[PDB]
Amino acid sequence: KLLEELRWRSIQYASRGERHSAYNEWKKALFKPADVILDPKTANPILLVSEDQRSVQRAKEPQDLPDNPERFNWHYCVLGCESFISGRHYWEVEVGDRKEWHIGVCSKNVQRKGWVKMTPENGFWTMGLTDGNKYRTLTEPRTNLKLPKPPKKVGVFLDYETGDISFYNAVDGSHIHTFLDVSFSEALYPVFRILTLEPTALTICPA
Ligand SMILES: [Mg+2]
Repeated sequence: KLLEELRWRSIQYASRGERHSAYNEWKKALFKPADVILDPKTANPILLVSEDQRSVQRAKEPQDLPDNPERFNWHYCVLGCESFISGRHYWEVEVGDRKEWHIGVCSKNVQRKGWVKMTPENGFWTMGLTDGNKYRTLTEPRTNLKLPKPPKKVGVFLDYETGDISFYNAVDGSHIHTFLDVSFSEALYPVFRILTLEPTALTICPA
C-alpha cells in the first residue's frame, strides 16, 4: 500500500504547501531511478528515436526499417531498453506543450504485430493526453481525468510487488492517477506512444 500512502500524503502536504518538496524527497527515498533509454529496435518505423535514446518524435512518413520481432509494426509505440520483474522504480518524462502523448508500462509479451486495444487486459497500463486538453487513462472503457493544471513533466512509478503504478505531475508533486492492485505476472517495460506530428518531442529525464 505504499503508492496508496503517497497519493494521500500528497493531499496532506497540499494543506501546508509542501507537496513539491515532499514529492522530491519520497521519490528519491523509496524508488530506484530507472535510467530509461529508448530501444530503437522496438520503435514503430514512423517514430524517430534520438541519438542519445532519450527522445522520440514522429516522422511524416514511415522509415524503411526491418520488421524484426521486437518492433511494434502498427501501434506508434517504443519501449525502454530494460524491463522490471520486481522492486520499486520511477522515471520522469518531459511532455512539455505537446497536445497528444501516452506513457506508462506494458507487459513483455504484448502483441507487437498488428492491433489490439491498449488496455490493461491486453497488457498496457498507460495514461495520457489527446486533443490538447483531454487527459485519460487507457482503461476499458477510457476514464476521463480532471487535472487542475496541465503537467509539463510526468513521474511514472512502479511498485511491482504491491501491483501499483502511479502518475504524478513532477513539477508540483500532485497525483494524477494510480492503477491499484494489479496482478503482474510478466516483466514490465516503460512504453511511450505519440500519434501526432508536432514540433515538441517526448523526452525522458536522465536519472
Ligand atoms: Mg498504425
